[PDB]
Amino acid sequence: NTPKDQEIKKLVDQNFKPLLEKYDVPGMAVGVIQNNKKYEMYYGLQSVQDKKAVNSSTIFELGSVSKLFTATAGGYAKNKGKISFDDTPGKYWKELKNTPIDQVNLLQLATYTSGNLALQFPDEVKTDQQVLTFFKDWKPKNSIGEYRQYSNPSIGLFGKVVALSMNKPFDQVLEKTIFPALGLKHSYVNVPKTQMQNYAFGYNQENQPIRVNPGPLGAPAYGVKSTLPDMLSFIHANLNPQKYPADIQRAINETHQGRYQVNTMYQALGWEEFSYPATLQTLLDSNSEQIVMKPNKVTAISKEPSVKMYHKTGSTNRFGTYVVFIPKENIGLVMLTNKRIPNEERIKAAYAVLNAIKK
Repeated sequence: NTPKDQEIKKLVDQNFKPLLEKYDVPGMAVGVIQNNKKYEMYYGLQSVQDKKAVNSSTIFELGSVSKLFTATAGGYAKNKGKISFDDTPGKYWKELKNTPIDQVNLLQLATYTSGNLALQFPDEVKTDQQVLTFFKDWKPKNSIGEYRQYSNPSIGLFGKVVALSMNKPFDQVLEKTIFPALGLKHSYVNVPKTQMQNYAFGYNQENQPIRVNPGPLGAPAYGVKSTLPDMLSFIHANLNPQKYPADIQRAINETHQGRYQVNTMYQALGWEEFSYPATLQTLLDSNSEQIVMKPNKVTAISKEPSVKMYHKTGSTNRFGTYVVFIPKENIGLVMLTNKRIPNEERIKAAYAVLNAIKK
C-alpha cells in the first residue's frame, strides 16, 4: 500500500487499537480523511454472537453525534427560508402558541440556552403526546439565552420544528433530503430490513447485546446510524462545503458559525468550535462534567477565531463515537464503536493521530 496508507495504519494501530482490550470493546471503525483521500481501519466484531467482523458496510449508532445531522437539517431549512433562527417554536408547532416555551427562539433551542431544559426529559415523559404536554407546561427559570445546559429535549424540539417547517417527518427530512444531499448511501434514522445484517449490536457493561429502543423526540438527539465510509463523506462535506450544491453548502456553512463562547469553547450548531491549534487540555475541558452536566453562563462573541477546528463526542456513557476536523489542514477523523469508551480516551487518541500525520 501507499506510504500514507502504512503511516496512517500505524498511527491508528498505536493510538486506537489498544482501547479495544482496555475497555473490552467488540468492534471499532476508525477513519481519516486527508486531502480528499480516505483511510479506513476496521477492528473486531460487529456482532459477537454471529462472529460478524466489522467492515465497510457495518452500521454503527452515532448517538449524540446525530445532533450534527439535526444541525445540518436546521441550517438547510434556515437557508431555504423555511425558518428563521429568531422564530419561536409555536410558529410551527401550533399547540405551543401562547405558552412560555414560545418565548424561546430556535437558535436558543438548538444551542441549549432556554434556561430550563436538562440533559434528558423527566422519566415520566415517555410518549409523543407527553412530550407535547411537557412543552406546554414548561416555564422558564434562568434568563433565556444566558446559560448553556446541554440538553436532548432542547435540540429535540429544534429538530421537531425543523421537520414541521419542511412539511415532513424528521426521519424523512434526513433520509430523503439531507443524507442524499451529503452523498450518504447507508445512513439511517430507521435501519431497513435489508440492512439489519449490517447493523452492529451494541454492548452494555455486562457485554450483553442491546438494541436501542427509541425515546420520545429521540431521533434529533441520538437517532442516526451510519457507516464509516458515510461518516468520512460527511467529514469531507464539512471540510469542502464549497464543492457541494448551494442548498447543502449553505446548510453546512451555517453549522460552522460560532454562536457564543463558554471559556475556550465556541458553540456552533451541533459542532463545538475551537481556535486552532487547540491544546489537548482545551479539548478535554470541553468534555468536563462542568460543561456537559451543569449550566454555564455564555458570552456573546465579537468575532469567531481566525483559524478554527471542530469536534463532537457521543455520550461518554454510551459507545465510542467521536468526530473532529481541521479545515486549514484539510483533515478529519471519525471513530465508531459498539461499546463504551470514555470520551477523554476518544479525544486523546484522535489528538495524537492528527498531531502526528505528515502533510
